[PDB]
Amino acid sequence: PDSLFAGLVGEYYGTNSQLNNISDFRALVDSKEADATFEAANISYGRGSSDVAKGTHLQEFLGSDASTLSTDPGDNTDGGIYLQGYVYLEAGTYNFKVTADDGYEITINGNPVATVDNNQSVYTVTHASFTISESGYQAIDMIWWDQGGDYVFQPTLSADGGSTYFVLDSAILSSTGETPYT
Ligand SMILES: CO[C@@H]1[C@@H](O)[C@H](O)O[C@H](CO)[C@H]1O
Ligand SMILES: [Ca+2]
Ligand SMILES: [Ca+2]
Ligand SMILES: [Ca+2]
Ligand SMILES: [Ca+2]
Ligand SMILES: [Ca+2]
Repeated sequence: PDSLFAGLVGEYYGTNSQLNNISDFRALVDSKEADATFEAANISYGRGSSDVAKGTHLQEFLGSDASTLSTDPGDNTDGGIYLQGYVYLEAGTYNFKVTADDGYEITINGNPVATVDNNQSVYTVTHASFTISESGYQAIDMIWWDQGGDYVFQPTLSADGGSTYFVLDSAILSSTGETPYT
């Protein structure tokens, strides 16, 4: 039985190897069990300095979500998160606008909808639009990492052609696709 909460299932992975791109972080995820798990209920993390994977920087980055950490990871030089679950979206057109250091990839129903496949200091990208064909809980996953230095991750979403954007949070997230009443 998987817990039902208004958020995505979060895993944190640290490493002392360099993370240069999405493939490197995905390989880290594949290589071992998560260094910590958490509930990602308010996906607006950071900004901070001096390496996400050091000290209590992960706690600071995750903020409101850090109280669900399964453990306090030890130090690493590099690290990132893998989030997976569901997001309620009505049928229609949407686009992400993501602020991040370093890179990331967001997929919905198996299709990438926001990608930065490299390291970068803090930068905001307005991504291309995508469509949702059927209203309901859509499958979503995210990866984000920090190679070192500063770190931030805020993937906002627009339903109105880029006029307004919202953070993905407990209003619309579900860990299993069932309706949360939490
Ligand atoms: C600490 O500053 C940032 C770092 O966070 C980013 O990963 O890579 C950038 C270039 O090294 C740095 O300027
Ligand atoms: Ca794993
Ligand atoms: Ca720590
Ligand atoms: Ca915060
Ligand atoms: Ca590094
Ligand atoms: Ca960084």
